[PDB]
Amino acid sequence: MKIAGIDEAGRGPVIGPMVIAAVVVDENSLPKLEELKVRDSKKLTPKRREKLFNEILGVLDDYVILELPPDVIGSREGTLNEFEVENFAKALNSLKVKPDVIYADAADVDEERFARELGERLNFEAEVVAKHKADDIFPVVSAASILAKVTRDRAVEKLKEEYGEIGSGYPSDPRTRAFLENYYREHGEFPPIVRKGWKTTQDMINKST
Repeated sequence: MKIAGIDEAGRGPVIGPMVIAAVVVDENSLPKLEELKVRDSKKLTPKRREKLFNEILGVLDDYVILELPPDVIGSREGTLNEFEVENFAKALNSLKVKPDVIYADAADVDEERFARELGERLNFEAEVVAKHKADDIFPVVSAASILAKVTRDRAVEKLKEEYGEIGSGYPSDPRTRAFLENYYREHGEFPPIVRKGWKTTQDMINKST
């Protein structure tokens, strides 16, 4: 069988793109992922993760990485379920090697619903197994988490070179609020890197509602 894993990176912050990676591995190659100890890579330095990233590509039958710019982030109703179900399926439907079983990270408190909704949006048939923070449970999902994290960290690093001190990207980060506030001050608008779903969603900065 062909097992696939899919996860995201950059869901919390409201600055920069969000990345969704989907990988596919033959069941007989699954072990190779654990031998690389992918599930325990969050502690690695960026360069060491960079190496792990390249190693992972060697065992996959196929994979897809989708870099979602902020201008398109916010296609849902409050709960970021619609946006992720829509894009997770998009990534999965883009694979050349169709998996039979797909393990997926579920942000929605109702894992079962997420798996079901995702499955009905596929252009192919496969069982879906969704779980909260699945990158710590399913090796295949962790592998995907890594391709996503590396891709996003590179994007962010690029953003810091262009705009400078942007903070962590969280609205609760004073440095990030300064960046946003100062930009709007000398531009009368928010920087293009701020996600659509927030600039209009309780953006309590220029609004101060």
